[PDB]
Amino acid sequence: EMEKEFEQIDKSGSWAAIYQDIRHEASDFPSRVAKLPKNKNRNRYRDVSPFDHSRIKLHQEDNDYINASLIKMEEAQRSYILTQGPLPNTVGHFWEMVWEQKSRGVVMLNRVMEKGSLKCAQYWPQKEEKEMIFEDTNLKLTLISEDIKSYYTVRQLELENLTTQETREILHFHYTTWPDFGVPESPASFLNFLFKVRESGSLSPEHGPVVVHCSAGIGRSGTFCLADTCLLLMDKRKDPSSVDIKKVLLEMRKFRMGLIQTADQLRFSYLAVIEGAKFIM
Ligand SMILES: COc1ccc(CN)cc1OC
Repeated sequence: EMEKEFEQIDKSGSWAAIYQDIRHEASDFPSRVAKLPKNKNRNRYRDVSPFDHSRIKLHQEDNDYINASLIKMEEAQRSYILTQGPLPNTVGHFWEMVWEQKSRGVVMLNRVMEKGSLKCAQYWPQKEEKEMIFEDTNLKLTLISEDIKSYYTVRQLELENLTTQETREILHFHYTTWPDFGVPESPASFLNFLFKVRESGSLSPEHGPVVVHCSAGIGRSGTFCLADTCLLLMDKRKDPSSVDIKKVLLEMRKFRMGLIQTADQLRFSYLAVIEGAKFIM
């Protein structure tokens, strides 16, 4: 059981070394569409690109590019869209993707400002009475209700397709307490947040894939969908020990580069999964 492997890596302090093996073993696939010069202003970081094979395509015929990847975990029957925090000029694209993919939830793992810089556009309304219209994509977005708690906020949004007058209810799950530097001391609140998302049905196969992001959509977003997938495989399987967090992470990396940015995030994922199991007993 990984619990023993955890103590071993921890007692030897081999985390940086484990992490480097994963870096070296990780897939590399073309990302030609991301690097086209017409798409330069659709990427927040020049070194974080979706692979062409797993990129989400917008159904607008002009330019179908968005920095988003579909991560399909076949065994766990789970899918996720990892994307970057939208830019001022991609908020309309972001909501179009949510519409086109029939997503039920958006999980946000960053504050709009961290380290005194902007990590993300304000892409949802702040007040009931002040809805947002995206002109470029013919979508209207309305805050319905907002439920602020210590570690996270849940918002009920209405997304209206102005073209067809269809409306959908979107859930916004905003983990608001990820520290500016490093990782939470305890995974307790992250695990509570994860289950809250599960309970909503946002991760369920009767809906399009959940959209998950931080600023880049590889670090904290990686930790979210690594933990969800590992915990799900632990119920699914005859034998728990089978599930190897390093194998699951490398399988996820075939879909999006860089998932889990630091050895700290690797250690924290182990801790979340180990603790997360401990709540099954
Ligand atoms: C019958 O449905 C499922 C069975 C197993 C898993 C996960 N291994 C997910 C499912 O989705 C509902």
